[PDB]
Formats: sequence, structure tokens, C-alpha cells
Amino acid sequence: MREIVHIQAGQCGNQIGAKFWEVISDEHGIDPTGTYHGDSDLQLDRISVYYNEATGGKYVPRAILVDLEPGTMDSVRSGPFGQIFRPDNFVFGQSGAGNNWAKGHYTEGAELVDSVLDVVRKEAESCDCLQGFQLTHSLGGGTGSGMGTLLISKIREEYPDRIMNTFSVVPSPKVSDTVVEPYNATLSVHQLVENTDETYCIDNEALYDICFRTLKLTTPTYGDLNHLVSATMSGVTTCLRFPGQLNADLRKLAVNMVPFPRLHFFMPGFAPLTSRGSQQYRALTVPELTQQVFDAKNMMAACDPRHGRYLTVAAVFRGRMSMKEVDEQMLNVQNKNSSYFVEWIPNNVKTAVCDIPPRGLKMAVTFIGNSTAIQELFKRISEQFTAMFRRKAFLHWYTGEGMDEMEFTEAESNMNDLVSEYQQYQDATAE
Amino acid sequence: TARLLIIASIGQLKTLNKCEILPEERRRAELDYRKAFGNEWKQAGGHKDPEKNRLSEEFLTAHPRYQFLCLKYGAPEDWELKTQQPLMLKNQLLTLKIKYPHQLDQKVLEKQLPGSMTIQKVKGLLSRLLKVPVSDLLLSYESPKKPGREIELENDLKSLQFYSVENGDCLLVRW
Amino acid sequence: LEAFGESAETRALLGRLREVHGGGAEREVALERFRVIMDKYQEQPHLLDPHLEWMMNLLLDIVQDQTSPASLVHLAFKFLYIITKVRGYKTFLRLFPHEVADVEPVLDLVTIQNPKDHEAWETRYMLLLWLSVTCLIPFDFSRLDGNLLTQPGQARMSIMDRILQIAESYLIVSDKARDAAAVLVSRFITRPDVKQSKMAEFLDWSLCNLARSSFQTMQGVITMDGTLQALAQIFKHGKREDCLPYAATVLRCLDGCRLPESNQTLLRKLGVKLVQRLGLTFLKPKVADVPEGVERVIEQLLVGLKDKDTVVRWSAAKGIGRMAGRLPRALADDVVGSVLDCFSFQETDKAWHGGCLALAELGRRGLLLPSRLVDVVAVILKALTYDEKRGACSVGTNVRDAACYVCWAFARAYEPQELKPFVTAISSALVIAAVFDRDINCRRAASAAFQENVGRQGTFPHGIDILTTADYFAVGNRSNCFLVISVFIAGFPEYTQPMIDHLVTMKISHWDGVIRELAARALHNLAQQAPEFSATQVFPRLLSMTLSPDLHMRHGSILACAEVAYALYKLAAQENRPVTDHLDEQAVQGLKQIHQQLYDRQLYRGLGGQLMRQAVCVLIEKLSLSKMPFRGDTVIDGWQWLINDTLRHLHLISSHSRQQMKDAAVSALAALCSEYYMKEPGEADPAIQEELITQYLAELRNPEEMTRCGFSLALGALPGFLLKGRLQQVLTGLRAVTHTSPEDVSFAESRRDGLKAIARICQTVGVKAGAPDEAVCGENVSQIYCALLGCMDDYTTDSRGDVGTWVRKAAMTSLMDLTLLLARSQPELIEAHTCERIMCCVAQQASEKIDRFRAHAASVFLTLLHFDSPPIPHVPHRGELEKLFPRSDVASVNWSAPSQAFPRITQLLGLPTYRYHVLLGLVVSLGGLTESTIRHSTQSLFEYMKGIQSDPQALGSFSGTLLQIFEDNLLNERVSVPLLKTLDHVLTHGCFDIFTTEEDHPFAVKLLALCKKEIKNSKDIQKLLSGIAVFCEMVQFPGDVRRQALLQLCLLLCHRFPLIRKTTASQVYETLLTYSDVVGADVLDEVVTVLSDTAWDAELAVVREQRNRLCDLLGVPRPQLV
Ligand SMILES: Nc1nc2c(ncn2[C@@H]2O[C@H](COP(=O)(O)OP(=O)(O)OP(=O)(O)O)[C@@H](O)[C@H]2O)c(=O)[nH]1
Ligand SMILES: [Mg+2]
Repeated sequence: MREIVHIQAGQCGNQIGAKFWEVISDEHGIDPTGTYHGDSDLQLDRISVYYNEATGGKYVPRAILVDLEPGTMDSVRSGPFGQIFRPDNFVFGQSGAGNNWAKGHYTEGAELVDSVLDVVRKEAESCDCLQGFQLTHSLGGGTGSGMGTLLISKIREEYPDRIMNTFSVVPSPKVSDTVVEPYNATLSVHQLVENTDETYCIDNEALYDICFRTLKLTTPTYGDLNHLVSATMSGVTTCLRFPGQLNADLRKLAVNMVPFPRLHFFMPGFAPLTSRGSQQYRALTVPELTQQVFDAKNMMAACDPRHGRYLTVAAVFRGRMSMKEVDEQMLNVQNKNSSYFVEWIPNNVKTAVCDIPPRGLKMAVTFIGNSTAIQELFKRISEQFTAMFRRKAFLHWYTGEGMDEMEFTEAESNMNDLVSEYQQYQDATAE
Repeated sequence: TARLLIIASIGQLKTLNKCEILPEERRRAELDYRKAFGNEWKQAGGHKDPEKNRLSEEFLTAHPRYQFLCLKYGAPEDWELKTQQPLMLKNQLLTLKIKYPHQLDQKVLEKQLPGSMTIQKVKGLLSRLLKVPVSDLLLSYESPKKPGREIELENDLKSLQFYSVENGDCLLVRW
Repeated sequence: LEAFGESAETRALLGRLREVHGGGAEREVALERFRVIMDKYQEQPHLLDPHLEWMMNLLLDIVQDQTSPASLVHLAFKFLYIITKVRGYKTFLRLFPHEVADVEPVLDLVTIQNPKDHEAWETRYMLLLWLSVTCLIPFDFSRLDGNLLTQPGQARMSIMDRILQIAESYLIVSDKARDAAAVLVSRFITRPDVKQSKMAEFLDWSLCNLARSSFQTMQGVITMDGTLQALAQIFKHGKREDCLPYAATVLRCLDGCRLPESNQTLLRKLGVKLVQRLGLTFLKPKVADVPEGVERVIEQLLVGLKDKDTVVRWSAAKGIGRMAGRLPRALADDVVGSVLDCFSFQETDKAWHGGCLALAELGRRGLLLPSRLVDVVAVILKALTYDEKRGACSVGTNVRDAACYVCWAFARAYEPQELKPFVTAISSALVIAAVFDRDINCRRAASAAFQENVGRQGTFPHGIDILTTADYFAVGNRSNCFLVISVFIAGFPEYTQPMIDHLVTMKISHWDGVIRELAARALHNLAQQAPEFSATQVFPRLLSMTLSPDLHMRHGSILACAEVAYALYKLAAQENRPVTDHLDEQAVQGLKQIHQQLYDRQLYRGLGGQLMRQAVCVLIEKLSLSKMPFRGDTVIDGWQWLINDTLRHLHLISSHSRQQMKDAAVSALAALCSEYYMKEPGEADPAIQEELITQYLAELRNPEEMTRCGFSLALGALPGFLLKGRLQQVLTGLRAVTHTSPEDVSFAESRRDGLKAIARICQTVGVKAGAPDEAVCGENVSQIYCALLGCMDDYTTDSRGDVGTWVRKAAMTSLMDLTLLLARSQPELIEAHTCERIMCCVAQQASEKIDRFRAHAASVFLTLLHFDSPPIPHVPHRGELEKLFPRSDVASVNWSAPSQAFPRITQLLGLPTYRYHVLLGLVVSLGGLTESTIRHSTQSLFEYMKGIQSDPQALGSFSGTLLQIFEDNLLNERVSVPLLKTLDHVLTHGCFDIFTTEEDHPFAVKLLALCKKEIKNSKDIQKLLSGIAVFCEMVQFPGDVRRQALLQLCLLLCHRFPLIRKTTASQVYETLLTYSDVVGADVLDEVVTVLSDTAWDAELAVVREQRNRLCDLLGVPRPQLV
């Protein structure tokens, strides 16, 4: 019984966490009342990984909400599934940070870190075997990313033998109109490269393009981006929430998908892509699903895996299919003399099989790739860092709080070194 | 491929060729047997309707363990018995219409482009046709599904399928 | 932010409500727009105070209209709620209406609310608070009802009755409406009529809720929290003579509820809150006969300070402070004594936070007596220095925060004469903490307390002087507080010895290495303000700490000793006196036993071995840079050894601290050789010069890589006087490693370090024209330049990636360090051919695809070109390069960004000498894999080709250079696919549109043959695709080349891989659709149908016929099996 303590910081992180919880509640079979009305034995086979055992068979999530203002904390408490969460799991302040990393990491963040670690320890003590920690947040805000990095560092210092997962979200100009989002994006990346094991990059530019073109939406909002993020998250943790022949361990999965301790960034994808309301279209075969999941269009990141090198790949299918079909497909794809040869799939994919598809779909597939193309994203924000740091724009907001230009130079050097290492390993021999 | 059938022909075969059989093995073998013999079940007079299921005798003698599986995991659907055909270039072409907002008096041109055709080749074709430089030809499209909403094709290394292009769209050329 | 500069936008957004309430996408957009506009003032919402009223009235004239639909009313209430979270309800509700005509319109709206509608929770929240702001009306609820017997058959229910039935229902909900129900009852039961009518009923309901509810059932916990909050609010905002009668039954029930043992943090906090609310109902409010329940309340509130959460500790401290302020002066002493018990030795650090909070709360009111000064103060001195390590984590932040809070509350707890006895121990504590504290919150917490103390009292030594400098913003950077403000504070005699003692005791023995280094660097400067005290008292102290069993303490003490020795040497160097004047024989005697006491305890093993080596190397460097008196003593022979061993065991050091270790060892060796290895002025020891050099040279051949890497930098750090007649050997030994041998294929770091070592050696010896084995002369200058250029073509590619690039970096910084030297001595040595080759190589390494090496190369090029003192001779097109890169524009250029580098590098093609190399370098970027780099390079290349496309001569020379580059890299896998992709792009763009006029051009006639020879017998899929694209783009050239390309395209259509077969046809279709003159209209409807119908991914034998049929249409001879 491996228990994973879930965490969600910032407005975007809290919203993504709530959406993912509400999505998996319908798959596991737990009504929002806090009881299980599911009719499948496989559902309760691994429910303890994300739910606690209370009196009367009531399942309580393991999430820990954290913020610096109360607005979003109040919206989730009154949401469709706002009763399952414990009232004492909501930690918040009043003033917020103000889209400032120094104010959300060193002042208010470090001020509420005590109350947050209180609940973190209270939750960790109620677990038979703790596996790791998960956090959902963004990188274009102050409170969110600041408190996320601070809590990650604290959990690493107090629990060095625990895995860390961060479903960080990369901002984009087409979604936000804030000028200091590059600075906060650079600092969080520097902190994560030092205190993280897994980082699922979820670009906010790829999701917007998908919602605008694929879904054919006139004016997409955060509701068309959060649904996709929650769907991808549910598709990623399909093995960690249900049985499976493949090894569904978090530590072993991270070890196999983290061959490099600085290139631990993973691009996640999922086909078929659906919107809100309309989700029951058709049932795609295994070949079509594999072709769509490995397509740059079904990628949550703005980078294309084809423009790089495949280091590690993890595929997870769910629906009504046998492992033999997936194995034959994956073996014929790499066969250069077959009639189904492609040029965007490596010669080793960790395939998985499941019998519990999501809601509104009969079959689904998820892919996670440690390709080097993600470096492109690291170069997209870096350029912006050069169009501000050189002019010292809005630097009095950071230096006035306590930060030094020595912290900015170190973060820039770390980002440059990461990009250089990625580009260097991209040119390695494929032996 | 034959082993899975053997386990599918016997119900209480817990061991075969000195190898234990698990529920995973039983389910894999039972899903393969249904995936392989679904097509024939339709032709033999099969239908999901519990009152319109009238199968012949030969199909029953050849598959006397196919009716129990029909109830164990339901009957095969129509979308599960269409995986025996390859693809052709004819099935990858997109019929689009070429328009010029600046010159409306021109006729409505129509072309057929592959699905994986990059924007670079389309720009080169348009330059060779209209005799316009490649750097002076901007590209957009409109779909009958999304009317009055123009999109931009600023990236040239991408393909038409990445931009969500489908049969029936219309391209607009400006210079 | 001075004012609200978004009034028009907010007004328009509010007005658009009446025509966006029927939309689902626009509604969310407007909501998200209203949220982001209002969140800008979350840190200072008071600036919005002048606007509140108008926006509130706008949202009110939409929810206060009878033609308003439910959906439109729900958006207005959502907006209203958005304005109450940012300003808060306590301040925003004072402007809401409160007229007697708003009592029934608001209660009737409260009676059409769906409790099961989770989407409309903001509506219910705004409803309850409005109903509560309407219970202030100074009239009886009876006067409003009028006559209840007007409806025969069914009498109407009273307004007060309806409100009691609204509050009881909303106080057991799971949404945020329950919190709005807590604010309603607080203004419903606390009035006269309701007090006499429904107080008993509500109390019975609450006592029933807390008599049946549990902390296990979810709804039970929901019932517990709401009831406790309601009771607390009633006892807070309720009269004391209407409440005291019920205080006896409420506490008796709370005691039986068992809250302390329950596993809920909110329930316990509310319980402590209700216990402190009942506690003050028994006493009389004071303005600065003890029932038995007060003792039980105190016993409960003194057990709420040892809680496991701070949210409950703060509430317990507030309750204790509020209770002590009401009790007589006698029980106050007992309460203080009982609270002081929290600071016992057996109590944990959590109990200390609550104790300090209670002490601060007591001092804020001025209840602590003078007799409690010798004790309480004695505890604070420790709470300010609380910083322990509990396993892998650290604790002591909240303790120091509470200590600073207590210190800030002592400026009003005692008179200036009452606290006059402890202004020497508390001023030293405040200052010391604000200066060395780790956390920034504590530092500014100590800064505010000191400011308040010097403002109210003003008896601290140099209060204004210390406050002006160490202000709120000055203590923001931790580095500034340790190396700058610390010296300013130590300038006075009242903050010198205490600060040094605190630094040497705790900070030196800290668990963090960065903190220890900062403390050592701070002591370095502090020793200047107190040399005698640091040489007679601190040095014995640190010397005894170097013999401690603790590893971190030993490292810190060694660093402190080294820094103090360096400071004493610097200070003595001013008066021109030896360093022995400060340190005594016993002090210099103990500085010669540190390393022999570490090596004899085997303290150089394990994880601490690297730290001990670093500390000892820093100490040796600081001692050698001071000219200590250890010459001739065997101790020197020890130090040297400890260096060599390090260079011999670098692979044992972790990968996160090997570079720093190597650098420190090299620096220590350099400082030692230029101090303890000199026989006479200008000469060196013959025995050591020989043995060290032979050992180092023989070590260079060790198969281990890290050893060679270390010994390279070691050779590159020796002084100049030790290489007066051994340069001809050291240079040869260094060049022997720079060569790539069959065994040293993946050995790149060794050569990277050898190049850097050759740079340093060449810089130290300088140039002397005539002396080969002493200095760089015209005899050993060519060999150096040849060895440096032979490492610029290091494109070694392994499973680690393109590691060779690293070596290339060492070739850009080395070649520079040499050139700049010659120009500053003998510019004649800089030959023309060598300079041209160096410039062309720098140009190629600055037109690469990697972004950090390309940026390094451009900077080196600019530095070599912007050299004017003197100007480097023999510079091809020097003026041209200078005009292309003016000094004014170089000040702001993003070379790392391809967009701000490729358009500036592509212009170099205009120069003939650069045209070739620059293109060979840009081909890798034009045919690499990075998408942004490919796009930028292609755009910059087309921007330059547009200027020479209509020129037969320039275009011809460009094509010739491209083909020469292709031929030179024939069969080269690192240049074949990229150059093929570049050619494909250039052909697709139509740059060579002039050569397509005639037939059989000398360009394509050989380009096609080269492509054929390149793709002859190739299995790579990418190479095959590139070749197919090139052969499908080359069709534009008429003549025999067109027919040969068509024959190749037919040959490739029938390949072993069906994928290639399909891609060839897919590309041939596009090629035919592009160029129409290639095939006539008489056989054009016969090719498209065959390509669309024929399945090129099926049987190859069947596709051979269709493919052969397409050879009889295109007119291509049909090949056969040879
Ligand atoms: N995809 C997505 N991005 C979001 C969402 N909410 C916010 N963002 C992005 O998050 C970034 C920062 O905003 P938040 O995360 O809400 O801010 P915060 O992290 O709470 O920080 P403070 O405002 O300083 O308190 C911006 O770039 C937004 O575009 C959301 O629901 N979905
Ligand atoms: Mg926020």
C-alpha cells in the first residue's frame, strides 16, 4: 500500500488539482458525498494510493490546498466535489504575493510555510508507506511558483528519501499579459533543476493553440485548458491508480525515465483530444491512437519531439485491448522493412494495458517523452530574460525585497548550462 | 497465435504445455478469439439483438465456445471488425479552393494537396503559379465549420495536417 | 499604485452584464477579466476605497430590479463577492443599504435560494451577509410584521422566526454559506427582542448539535465547526450580563465534547477560541469573586500552547493575553509563572513558540512585573539564538520570530528606568540577530523591534545611528549584512566582542556550508576593527575548534583561522612589519600541526574528506599568500603532498564539487610554489624544480582522465621563475596530451585542460626574443599555434554527445590569451596566415547551432577585432568587419539568441576569405534539428541571397563554394544530411532560378553526381529522405539532369522500405504539381491517377509493374536487375 500525498499551490495549481480530482472521482466510482458506488473490483484494488480509509467506508482525498489569498480557496470549497476535502486541509493568507517571486518565496511564502508543513506532516503521518510527493502549480505567477519551490525544497530537506513530482505549467503571452512572468519562470526552473526528480512540462501556448484550432473554439478560456490538463494527468497516472502487468511503481518509473538528473523534464501527450460537453465521438483503433498520441498536435508542450532525440518513452493505453496488439504494433513500427514504418518513435517504449477507460470514451492512450526538444521551450523564455535583465526593468520589486542580481545571474547561467547540455546530448550516437 | 486459441477452446484448461495459466492469460486469449472470429459471426447471422441472433450450424460446430464469450464480454461492435485494409495516396489528398481577397474577379481555383505537404512546398507552388516571390506570399485558411475566423500560417516547416486542415477548406493568398 | 487607473474598463465590464448574462464563453471571459483587474490591488486594496460605493451600487441596481432573471442576478452577486474578498466584508459591508425598507426584500430573496446549487454559492454568501447588515435596524422585528392573523387558515411566520430557521439551516451546510451564517447570528441573537425570544432555543440547538455531533462523520465535523464558530462570535459580540448566565453550561458541554484529543486542527482552534470567549465573561473588563470556572479555563488555555500546530498556539497565546489583562494583579504573577514553564529543558521547540507568543501578548498590555525581568529576559536571550537541526531538517525560525515579537513588545511593557538594567544584553541581542540571522523574516523582524525600541524608549547605545543604516530595506540582502553593515556596527565598542563571540560560537559551528563561508568572510573584515582581540582571543578559540571531533565545526574553525591570518597579514602589510607580530610562537606553532593532526586521524576519507581537503587547501593558500615563516621546515613537504594526492584522487570527489576542489588545489599549489620554492632572487631550488617537474610530467601518461585534467592545470599554474630552463620540456609534455590517440579517443577533458594550461604558462613567462627554454620566443611560438589549432577540429561524438565542443571552447579562450599577449609584446610573431586561420576558425565556431558555444565564439571574435592597443596586424577585411559590428551596437547584442546572431553572421558571406568557412559552419545550423535555429538560419540566408540572386557571378561563386564544401565533406555523416537539407531548402525557395534557363549547367551536372555518390548504398532513413527531396527539387533544371533525376526517382520508388516507397511517390506528386513544364498535358492525367490509385506500400513485385508503367509515361528508361 503505497500512499502519495497530493499538493496544489497557486490559483492555476489549485484549479488543475480540483479538476483532476473531480475527473478521477467519476472513474474510481466515488460519489461527491464521500462514499463508493462503483461496481468494479478493479476500482478499489488500488484506491488507497490516493484516498484514506475512514469510518463508514468514506474515502477522503489526500490533497493539501495552499494559497496567499482566499478567493480560489473559497471557490474550490464550494465546488461540485468540495465536501470530500477536509476543512483543515485549506491553508491561506490575505494579501497574496503580487506576481512577485521574492514576495511569494521569501516573505509570505516562508511565513505560511510553517502552517503548510503542519498539515503536510499531519497527512504524511497517516500513511502506511509513503512513496513520494506531487505538486501542481504554474511558473508565471508569484504565490504559485514561489510557494511551490519553497515547499519542494522543504520537503527535500526534511525527506531526502522521497520522490518529487511537479506538473509545472509554463505561461505564454497569448494567455497572460504580465511583463514579470519571464523572471518568475527562470527562478522556478533554477530551483527545480536543483530540487526535483520529475517535471511534467505543460506549456500554456500549445494548449491554447489546440483549443483554438483543433477544438475550433472562438474564445477559449481556462475551462478549455484545465480540462485538457486534467485529462492528461488522469492518463499519466493510469497505472498508479489501477492494476496492471507492467511495473506501476513511482520510484522505478522515475529511475527508468530519469537517466539524466538535469534532463528530467518530460513532455506529456494524449489522444484522442476532446473538448467539454462533447466527448463521445468514436473509438479509434490502436494504430490510429498510437499515431495521434505521438503527433506534435496532441502534445501538451509547444515543442515537437521530432525536432530532437528520444531518450525515454512511456506509453499507457486504457480501454478494451490486449497487450499482444500493442506489442505487435510497437514492434512493427520500428521494423524498417514493414508497411507501417514511421520516423518519430524509438526502439523501446514502456507499454501498459488497462481495462478502465475514461468517461465518454471507449479507448485512450497517454505518452510521456524525455525528448531533448523540450530545450526549445527553455530557450523561448530565456530570450525574454535578455530583453529585461539588461534594462533592469522592474528590478526594484525584487531587489527591494531581498533578492540580489547575483541570484538572477546564477539562474541564467544554470538555464544556459541546461540548454547547452541538452543540445550536446542531442548529438549523441544512437548505438 | 494458435496457443491463445487452444486456451479459448477449453474452459477448464488451467495448464498448457507445462505452464500455469493466469486470469491475465485467460483474458488475453479470450479477447484474441473474439477479435479473430467477430467478422465470421456477423456473416453467420449474428447480431447483438438478444432476439435477432440466428447463427448457422457450421459456425457453431467450428466455434462452440463463441456464444459464452459473447455474453462474457458482450458482442463485437461494427467499429471492431474493420482492420484489414491499407492506405493509398488517393486517401491522403485534400481538395481545397484558392482565393485572392485582393483580386475577386479571378476564377475559383481548386487543387488537390497531400496531407503531409509542408507549407514551404505550397508557397513555392503559389510563387511559381502567380509569379510572386516566396517571401511576399502570406498564407491563411478558413473552414465551413468555422466561418469568418481566419488563421495564420506563419510557420513554414509545419504540415497542413498540423494546422487541422481537412477536406473542404479554402485557402486565401495575399501579396 | 497611487489611484485606480482602470475606471472606464471596469465601468464598461459592469455595464456589459445586461448583454453577456446569456453567454457561456463571454461570461467566463468577463469574470476572468474582472478577477485579474481586481487582484492587482490585493496587497493594498485601500486605494479602491473611493470607488467601492459606485461599483457596489452598479451591481445592486441589477440584483435589486424585479425584471432581473436569476442568471443575470447570479453574475452580479459573483461580482459583488469578488469585491468583498479583495476589500473584505468587514469594511465593504458598511456601505450596503440599511433602510427599514430592505428587511423583507432581502429575507424574501434569502427564501428563494437553492441550498443544493453548488454553482450559485456566491449568491447565498452575499445573501446572508446582506441579511446580517440589516439586523442593525434600531427597531423590533414585531413592528415590521404588522398583523400575522391576516391570512385565515394559515398564519404567516414572523421575520425573526424565518431568520432563526435560515441561520439554523445554513449553519450545517458544507459550502462557504456556513461562514456567512456565522456572521448573521452574531448580529441576530445579540439584539434585545431576539435575546428574549429565541436565545434559549438557539442555545438548546447548539448544545444539542455539540451533544450529538462527532469529529469522525464528515457532516458531524461540519456541524461541530459551525456551532463552535457561532458560539465564539456570540460570546465575542454579545453583552456580558445576558451571556454570563449560560457560560457555566457551555463550558461543561465543551469539556465533555473532547476537542483536545480529537484529530482536527480547526475544531481545536475553535474550541480554544470558545474557551477564551467564556473565560472573559466571568471577569470584569479593565482599562489600564474569581469563580471556579476561571481556573478550569486557564488550565485549558495553558495546554493550548503545547499544540502541534501554530494556528492553535497563536489562539492560545491570544486567549492567555486577554485573560491576564482582566484578572487582578495577584493572579497575573501566577499566570506568568505557569506560562514560563513552557521553556523547560524537557519541553520541545513547539512549546517555546507558544510561550514566547504568550509572553508577547502579556507584555503588549503591560502586565509583566519588574520582578519577572531577570527571568523572562534570561529566556529571550536564548530564543533569539534558537537554531537546531532535527535530523535532516532545521528548526528555530518561528522561535526567533516570536522572540523578536517579544522584544518589540518590551518598548511599552516597562518604563525607561524599569528596563535600564538590561539595555546592554537586549541591544546586543537585537543588533546581533538583525545582522547575522539566516532568515530574512527574522532579520526584518529584529529590525522593526529595534526601530520601535529606539523610537519609544531611545536608551540603546547609538540607536539612531544603527537605525539609519540598518533600516528595513538595508537588511534585505543577507550578503550585505555580513560583510558591510557588520563592520559599520562593529565600529562602535559596544557591538564588537559580542558579535565576534556569537559568530565564532554558533555560526562557525553551523550545518550549512554557505553560512559558514559567509561567517568566515565576515570575520575576515571584522578582524580589522579588532586586531588585538582577534589575535589574542579568537585565534586560540578557532585553533582549539580545528581539533574538534565535529566535521562541520572543524571546517568552520579552519576557515576562520585562515581568514583571520589573511586579515592580519593584510593589516601588517600596511605598516611594513612581519605577520609574526600579531600571532605568537604558540599560534604559529599550532598553524604547523593542523594538517599532520588531520592526516594522522585519517580525517580525509568518507564524505567529509572533500570538505577537509578544501578547508586545508584554503588554509594553505591563505598562509602562503602571507609569507609565513615555514621555509625549510618539513611542514611544507607535507602541504605539497596533500595537493598531489588530491590531483591523484579527483575521481573520488563527487561530481558536484570536483571542479572547485581542483581549482582550490591549483591555487594552493601556485601560492606555495611562488613562496616556499625560491632559492635566490630570480632563481629556484634545483632539487624541487627537478623532482616536481619530473613527477608531474610522468603523471600526464596515467590512463586515468581526472588525474591528467588536474596535472594539466597544475602545470598551468607554476610561476615563471621555475620555468626558466624547462619550458622546452613542459610544452612538449602538454602537447603530447593534446593529441588524439587510438586509446585516448573519448579523453576530451584532458586536452581541454592542457590547452588552458598552455595559455597560462605562455602568459606567465611572457615573450623574450632569444630565450626558447625560458620564454615564448620566435622559435617556440609556431609549435604553440599549431597545437592550439589542432584542437579546433575536435568533433568527437560519443554516447555522452558532442563532448569535443568543450575542447573547442578551450581553443577559443586559449588562442585569444596568446594573441593578445603577442600584440602586447612582439606583434611581429602574429603571422598573416596564422591570424587568418584563427579568424576563419573563430568565424566557423560562431556560426554553429549550439547557443552557448556560438555566443562564446562571437564574444571572442569581437574581443579580437576590437583590440586597438595595439591593433592586431593582418586582419582580412578589417574595416569591413568593423563597419559590420560597430562598437556602439555590440553593447547590446543577444548572440545566444539565433534571431540576433544569424542575420549578423550571414553577412560575412560577402567576404571571399570568410565566405567558405562561414558557410561550412552555417550548413550545420541550416540542416540541423532545432526548429527555431533552422528557421532563423534559413531566413538570414535568404535575406542575403536576395541581394545576389540576379548576379550570374555572385550566385555562381556561391554555388561553387557550396559544392566545394560538399565535396570536401564527401561521405561525411556529420555534413551529408545537413548540407542535403540546406540544398533542398535553397531549391524549394527558388534561389537558383537563373541557371534553370539554359540546359545542362555546370552546377547541377556535378551536384547530381555528388548526391548519387553520397546516397549510393545508404540505409539511413533520414539520409534517404534528404536524397529523395534533393532529387525531387533538382527536377527544375532541364536537360539530361531532369531525365536522370526522373530515373533516380523511379529507382527509389521501388525501395526495400515501404515507407520510402510511399514518401517518394508523395514527393513526386508535389514535384509534378509544382513544375508543369516537366511533363506535357498529353500524359498528365495518366500520372496522377497511377500515383493516387497504386498502393506503393503493398507487394513490391506488384508495384514494380505500376512503377515500370510510370517509366513509360515520364519517358524514363526502365532499369533491370544487374
Ligand atoms: N492553464 C492555466 N493557466 C492558468 C490558470 N490560472 C492561472 N494561469 C496562469 O498562471 C500564471 C500565474 O497566475 P496564478 O498561478 O493564478 O498566480 P498565483 O500563482 O496564485 O500567484 P499570485 O498572483 O502572486 O498570488 C499566469 O501566467 C496565468 O496565465 C488556469 O486555470 N489554467
Ligand atoms: Mg492568485
